[PDB]
Amino acid sequence: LALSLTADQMVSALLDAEPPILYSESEASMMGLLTNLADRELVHMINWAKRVPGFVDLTLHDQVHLLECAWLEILMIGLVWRSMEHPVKLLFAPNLLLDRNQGKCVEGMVEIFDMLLATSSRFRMMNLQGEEFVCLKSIILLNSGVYTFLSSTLKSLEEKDHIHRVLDKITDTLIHLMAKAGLTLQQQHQRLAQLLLILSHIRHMSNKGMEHLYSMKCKNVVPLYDLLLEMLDAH
Amino acid sequence: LALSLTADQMVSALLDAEPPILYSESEASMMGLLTNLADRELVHMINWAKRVPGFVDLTLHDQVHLLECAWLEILMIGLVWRSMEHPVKLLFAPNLLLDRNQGKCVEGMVEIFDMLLATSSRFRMMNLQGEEFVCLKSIILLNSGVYTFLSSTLKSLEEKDHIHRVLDKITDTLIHLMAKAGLTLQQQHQRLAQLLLILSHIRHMSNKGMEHLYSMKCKNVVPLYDLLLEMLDAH
Amino acid sequence: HKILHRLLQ
Amino acid sequence: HKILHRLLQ
Ligand SMILES: O=c1c(-c2ccc(O)cc2)coc2cc(O)cc(O)c12
Ligand SMILES: O=c1c(-c2ccc(O)cc2)coc2cc(O)cc(O)c12
Repeated sequence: LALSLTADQMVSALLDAEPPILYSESEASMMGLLTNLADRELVHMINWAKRVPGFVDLTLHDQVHLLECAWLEILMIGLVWRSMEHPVKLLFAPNLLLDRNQGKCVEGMVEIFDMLLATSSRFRMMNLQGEEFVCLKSIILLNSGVYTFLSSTLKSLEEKDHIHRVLDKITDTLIHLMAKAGLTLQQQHQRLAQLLLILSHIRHMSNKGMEHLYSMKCKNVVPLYDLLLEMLDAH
Repeated sequence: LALSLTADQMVSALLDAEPPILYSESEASMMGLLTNLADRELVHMINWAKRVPGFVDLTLHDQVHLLECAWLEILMIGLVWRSMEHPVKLLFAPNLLLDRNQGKCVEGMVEIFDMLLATSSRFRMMNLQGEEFVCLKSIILLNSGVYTFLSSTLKSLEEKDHIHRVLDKITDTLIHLMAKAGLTLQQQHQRLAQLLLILSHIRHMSNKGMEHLYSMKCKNVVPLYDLLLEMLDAH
Repeated sequence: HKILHRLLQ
Repeated sequence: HKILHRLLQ
């Protein structure tokens, strides 16, 4: 039961469940590169989700729902995290470091690349730590689709309450980390807020990215990658 | 300078700047009712924004940007707030209390009505207070469009830093309120997080609502309300 | 944007 | 949804 984990047991576990590092393998060519990478990452995201404290306590239907609702936001936060140390660049994969102008290969892509670069620059100046990063990524998984759960079932309501309590623990964990980092109580509250407010920006970029992917899909410029198509369809 | 305000001076000021209560005056008819109300509310939202500590310190261009980015999310959070005391209903105006099924008058609207009802139910169970509500609404105004500010100008960068500091104050204000409410330090951190995570849901509903409004606009079922059309266009 | 600009000024 | 369902199981 995730509710028993201590702050350190929570973080250490999240850090150990991190997905493995993957390498990537015109407008269509660009879209192919990104969608191919996302499809492959999704397989590992599913394995990772299973290890997020509390995720497997949910019904299979609810696990599916959370992943359908947060997948792109999770790929994106991982991307801004990797891109931290590379000012002005987006590190999609160790062998795929793209500059802002690279986004011009695709109509409407520079816009989202700019938002991604902005968030990365933001995490950099804030000096986001990996312990914090993994907590944020888990929060996204749990928070995104919880309010879209059915409200017409006692079991669904209990599922929502369970997720909310696990989310509370992750909150204590984040506070704990900032505490030992030497932050005052005021700095802790402020930093926790800044981080959670960024999650709001990520949800926005994800929504914009999704609309972009669907529009390209419609232009038939998206390869038939079955899992990616499944996740896209869920939106 | 908003940075000088104390927690109580912050809240009292926000509470005094609340917009006045407005009354509302087939698929087209339904869309007309909501868009007409939103257009009228936007006029008062602009007046309200001017009174949000720190908003007027920004360049006119940045004020415009924040409002263009957060307007629908602000109308929506005000709507869930008003609907708190009315389980299963949405109180658009004192004379416009709509049930869930009313959303079936418009293709794709019940979906967003359900998300709105869910958030309202959420704020209810959490027993959200008006002092907290006004802080959240101000955070939305300041946070939504700040990361979309240009990054290609020293002045823009300073504008972003200023907004971030004002946002920090609002964070201290929220903590302060929960403190005197008798909440432990742990309950304070947890509640602050729950509230900020809800803002993420609101951004999602707003994005969905915007796509819905544009699609209807395209079906030529949206009256020519100039200000609403201006704000919609900005997206 | 003209109405918004006007009202803000 | 079938692939997601399979991988999760
Ligand atoms: O950023 C992405 C990604 C992506 C790929 C791997 C990652 O780790 C993160 C995002 C995938 O498909 C897209 C598809 C789009 O149409 C636009 C985008 O910005 C993206
Ligand atoms: O909810 C709204 C509102 C609205 C109106 C007044 C409020 O206070 C809040 C939201 C306006 O236009 C829409 C237009 C839409 O297409 C769908 C919607 O859900 C809405």
